[PDB]
Amino acid sequence: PASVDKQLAELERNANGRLGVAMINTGNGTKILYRAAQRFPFCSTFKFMLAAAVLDQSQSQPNLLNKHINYHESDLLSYAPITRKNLAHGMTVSELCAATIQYSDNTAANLLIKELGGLAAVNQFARSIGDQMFRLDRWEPDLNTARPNDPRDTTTPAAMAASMNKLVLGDALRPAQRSQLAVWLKGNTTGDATIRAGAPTDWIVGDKTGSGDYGTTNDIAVLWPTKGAPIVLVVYFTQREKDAKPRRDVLASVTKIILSQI
Ligand SMILES: *C(=O)[C@@H]([C@@H]1N=C(C(=O)O)[C@@H](S[C@@H]2CN[C@H](C(=O)Nc3cccc(C(=O)O)c3)C2)[C@@H]1C)[C@@H](C)O
Repeated sequence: PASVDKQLAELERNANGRLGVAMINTGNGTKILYRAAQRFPFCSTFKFMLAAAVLDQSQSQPNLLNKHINYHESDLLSYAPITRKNLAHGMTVSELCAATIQYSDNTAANLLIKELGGLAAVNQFARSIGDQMFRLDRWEPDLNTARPNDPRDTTTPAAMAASMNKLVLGDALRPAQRSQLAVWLKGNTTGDATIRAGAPTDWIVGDKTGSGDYGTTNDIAVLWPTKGAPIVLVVYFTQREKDAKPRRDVLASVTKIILSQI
């Protein structure tokens, strides 16, 4: 809608950035799409796809979520608050999934990628749910360089929204697993300043944040409104200079703007 577009372009233009938006309203099937077929560096938002891949594996492997991983010091990375907390005792795969979603723990992500059988297992999972755009090229934290015109570690807003729709709200997973994935998202701790900040206080938000160089500022969410069906919102944003500061307020403004239309 022209009203959305103008608001989005001014926001985007005013912040000297490139913004990508896909919103799917699962109530009526209406979508709002802005640069939605263009690639953007996903940064930590990939962890959503990773947790889903693990849930997919657990469908054939019923001990998987409860498998205890005794990781070591050398697995610990600069950003690993939960895996650090639990070093002495280790963590289950389930706990690793919750920590990578809700605290964006990088050790937890790398441990789960290894559990799945490597980077290509995550991509093949994305292919298996019909996501042709998602590409994971590097482990954490290298995947967050977000360099101009570098297609490594990118997806499109449309593809990520479609995948979040199918996994959380659709039939890509079995019921126990899709329910678990929604519970993890709803317990996210990193998302207050982004899509959550832009949605009514009486709504429930389940989201995965990501950020990185070039002031990249990303958030992907399912929104549970006070009336009607759930809504999927993906927002990717990146800026001119390598050391740009993230613009979390831009994401909240996008959300405000989009939710006005529905
Ligand atoms: C993925 O986006 C990111 C994971 N997940 C995050 C998140 O969702 O909150 C981040 S970034 C967040 C905003 N700025 C800081 C940050 O950049 N911390 C940071 C980054 C790199 C290394 C280290 C470290 O060496 O300790 C810390 C928190 C969280 C790091 C990517 C970039 O890993």
